[PDB]
Amino acid sequence: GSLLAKTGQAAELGGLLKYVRPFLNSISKAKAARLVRSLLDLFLDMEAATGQEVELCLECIEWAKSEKRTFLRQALEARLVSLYFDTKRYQEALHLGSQLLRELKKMDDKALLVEVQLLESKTYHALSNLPKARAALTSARTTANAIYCPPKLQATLDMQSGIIHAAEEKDWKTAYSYFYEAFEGYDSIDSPKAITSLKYMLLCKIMLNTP
Amino acid sequence: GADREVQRILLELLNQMDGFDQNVNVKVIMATNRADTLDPALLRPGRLDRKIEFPLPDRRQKRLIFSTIT
Amino acid sequence: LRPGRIDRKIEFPPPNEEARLDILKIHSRKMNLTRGINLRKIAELMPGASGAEVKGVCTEAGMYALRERRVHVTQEDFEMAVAKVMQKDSEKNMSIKKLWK
Amino acid sequence: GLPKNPDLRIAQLRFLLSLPEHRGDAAVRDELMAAVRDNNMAPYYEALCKSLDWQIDVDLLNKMKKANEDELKRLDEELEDAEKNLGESEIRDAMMAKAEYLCRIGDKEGALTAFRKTYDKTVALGHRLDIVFYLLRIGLFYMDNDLITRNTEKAKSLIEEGGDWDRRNRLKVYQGLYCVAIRDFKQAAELFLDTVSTFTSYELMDYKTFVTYTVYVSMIALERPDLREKVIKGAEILEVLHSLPAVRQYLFSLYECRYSVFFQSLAVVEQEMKKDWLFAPHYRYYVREMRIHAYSQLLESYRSLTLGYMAEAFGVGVEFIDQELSRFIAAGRLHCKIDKVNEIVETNRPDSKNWQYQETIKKGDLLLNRVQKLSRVINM
Amino acid sequence: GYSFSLTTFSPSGKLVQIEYALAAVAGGAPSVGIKAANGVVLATEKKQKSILYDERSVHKVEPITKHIGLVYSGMGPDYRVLVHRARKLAQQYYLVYQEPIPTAQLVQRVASVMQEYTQSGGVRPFGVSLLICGWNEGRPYLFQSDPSGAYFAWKATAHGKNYVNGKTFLEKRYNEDLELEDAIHTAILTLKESFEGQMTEDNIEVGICNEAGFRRLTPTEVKDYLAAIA
Amino acid sequence: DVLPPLTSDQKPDVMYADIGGMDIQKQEVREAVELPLTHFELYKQIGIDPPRGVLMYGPPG
Repeated sequence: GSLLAKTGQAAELGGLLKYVRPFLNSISKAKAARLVRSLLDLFLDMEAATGQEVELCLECIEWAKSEKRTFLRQALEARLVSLYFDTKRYQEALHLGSQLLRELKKMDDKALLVEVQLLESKTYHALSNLPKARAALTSARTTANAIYCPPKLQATLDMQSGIIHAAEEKDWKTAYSYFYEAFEGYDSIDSPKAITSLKYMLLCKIMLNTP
Repeated sequence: GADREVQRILLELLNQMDGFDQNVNVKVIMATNRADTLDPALLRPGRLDRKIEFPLPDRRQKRLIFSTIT
Repeated sequence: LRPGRIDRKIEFPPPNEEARLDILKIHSRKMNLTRGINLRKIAELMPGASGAEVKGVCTEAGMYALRERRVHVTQEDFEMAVAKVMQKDSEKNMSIKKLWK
Repeated sequence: GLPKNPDLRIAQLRFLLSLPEHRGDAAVRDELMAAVRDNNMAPYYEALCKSLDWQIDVDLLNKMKKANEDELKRLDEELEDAEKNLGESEIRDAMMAKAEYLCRIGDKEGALTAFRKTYDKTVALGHRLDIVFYLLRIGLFYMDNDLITRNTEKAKSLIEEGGDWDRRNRLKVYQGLYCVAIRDFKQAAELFLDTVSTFTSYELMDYKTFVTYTVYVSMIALERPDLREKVIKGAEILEVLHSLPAVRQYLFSLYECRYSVFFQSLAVVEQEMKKDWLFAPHYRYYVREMRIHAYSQLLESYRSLTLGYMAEAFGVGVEFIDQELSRFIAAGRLHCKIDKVNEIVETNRPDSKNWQYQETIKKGDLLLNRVQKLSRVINM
Repeated sequence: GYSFSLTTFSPSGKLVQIEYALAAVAGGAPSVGIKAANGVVLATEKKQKSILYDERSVHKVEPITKHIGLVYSGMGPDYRVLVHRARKLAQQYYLVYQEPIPTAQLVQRVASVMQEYTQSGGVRPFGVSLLICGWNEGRPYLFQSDPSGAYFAWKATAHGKNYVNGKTFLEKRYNEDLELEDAIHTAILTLKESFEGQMTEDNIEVGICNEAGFRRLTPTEVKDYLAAIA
Repeated sequence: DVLPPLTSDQKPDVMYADIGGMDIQKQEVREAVELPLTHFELYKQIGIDPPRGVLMYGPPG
């Protein structure tokens, strides 16, 4: 998967992901979970948008729901909602995010619930509805307060919290500190989006009229 | 007698919580260190409207507190 | 209780299905309900209610409506209010079947 | 949700057929008769076919008529059984079914009379309001204004007893719809704004159409600060407008003083304003009013200016805008006068004290004439 | 209350000291034990006060027999004395009946000793909740015993800190036909939900009973399941 | 004539500016009490017996 992704041969993946499905069935379901997560991550992360972005995700949703790999299907749907948000499709992004929230509420999987609510807040902010984004952010905030947040998840949550607290112009210092924590986390996991936080960091100090 | 008296104290507190009449805008807030204790009868949702946590200040929050005082 | 003293006894058992229905209707009379509310299901989903906890459940549904700034309540609000007023979220595992059976 | 009886899409298509530019359009026959045969409006199809050049669908019309007769027969026998043998609840259900199908078949007199008897013998207040809502929907479907007004006041009187919140909320949308039907955009805008977040009247029409109506009425009805606070900053409005850039442009151009783009968007929106089965009778007026408002906005920040400046700002020519100001100043809608020698509009807006004095003297005559007519209570 | 003495009843019929012991339970180490279709998985955390504490020096999952694995609620020294007693009892049964001790019967004897400590006026019970995984006659068994002397059978359960979340987890994150690998994945997932802070090969330890035999996971296997997975 | 018409240091003279940035706690309590102490009549027209009790929990100081 890595060699076919980094070399741009992702056009062949449209068969490979289908070739391994009985293999994924034979081995343990969680091992197939790890392999599927790695494959989809390596696929969507590059520029390989070639007429199969949401399609392969669609038939893999179908494959997972048919095989009763429900949790794999919810994780895959969260990734699909992320892609939908990236593709500026905020309406259907809201639709899938909402129904994902409903099923995740049927269970008690807070670990993916915080990510889904985070994406909900992001897409609400993209649609200029600040109150709904704030509500989703607060719900995700409490849900994450339930558990210990990984540096990636913590950094994303703090970045969105700073973004929302900046979307309200009444205060920037709290938004500044939230961006500081997000940047610290991103640097700790060395994720590139750190620079983005580093930008918003400085933005607050420009907004605080103390350049 | 101390145990019975503290139990009557708790019961009187709950009776007053449910007993303060309408059109009175009193708010009642309780502080605690543990909150894993505390009788669920007091934690009954009919008289508890929100449960707010105040954990120890971590990074960022410690930075904000230090900046605010300094 | 000795005979020439106070004469009558009265029992107040936990409200049953019909009693829960009546308490729900009485307390939600002031509430701003919405079409699609089915209070019978909420009453069924609350076995062994204490009567006052029914006032708690309607207050909780109203509080859920309030925290979203809504002046109206729905079936979903009461349904997740049941989740908090069930009062066995702190129970059902203080080891009751054991050491007491 | 509330039932879709009568279906206002049918009314929209029939109104579209009422326009000569669309009577020659074949884009309606595919869908309208799809529902026309399903709801089986024998009276309305008979009215249509003798008025809008279309004719009998032989098998469809035959199934139409005969199914209506046999359905009414079984409904009548069930209602008779209920009234002879059952209590008021079962007869309530029976006449609900009868009136619901009678409206379903678009029989104006039959639906009117059936809902009337049902209202007369209603058990309690809860069912009273819903009948008023059915009859309001029927009145809107036929655009019978008197029925709409009487039903609106009937619903007001019945809610006066303390009706529950759901009927109160729906009454706001219905009454705003009525106010739009009667060129009362001032109250219609406030009613639509009050329920933009609580709109649940899917049976009338969809939410995006509701927000289109809302932004339409708000711009004409509300002054600029209120437009900013209640519409520009109304989060759900932007949330739905992100899916609807066409009206987002029409709003933001007026708010951001992009007047040429505003005029293009207004010329576009006049078409949907005309095609609208409810907004058409006032359409010119609406299209007129925005213009003055637009002018009144641009003239707000200037004491005087060349005609060429507004000509370029609105993307129009000097003669056209000159004629427009000629009309509007002649109507007294603008506080400006034209020096055509230099081709300069010059504002003459009264100051705060002068405007205060003018209102004082005007209301002074409007009160003193009332006193004078009240006078001669001496010597009858 | 009626807790300063162990051998007396309260007016409501409660012996308050033993629910005090149960309150000591579920305040200790979190741990989760589930029963799969084939085997039984018990997982517990290893997180000490300071990094100096070499955690491998203190195992928590202990094999009573080659077919029995044992985990506790967190009361360390009481767990040690009880596990010594359990090992000796299993040995007595193994030699008396010339057959390995049944899992249910082993739990019965352990809870019997537990009850023996629930009397007199000068002793206290071991406030430990015990999760026992075992294989008997080709059938997997997961049992839980509590300081009151009572014992029960669980398809899946958890105890320790934040145990209610583990209960809900095993309520919706479980089905009885789970494979062994997916069973260990469910166990580490509910451990992640219940525990606070990340884990590595250092921070968890797991014992699995399979019908051929029981074995405690090497920390490397513990990281294989916990890290690079889930 | 008729004339035209607090117990201790209860008035604490501390603002949210002095607060060390407990923003989440700020919002939680502000919705919990500040709106009820300011606009309890709306929460009365809801009919819910507007709020009576909230819980403060955490380490000592």
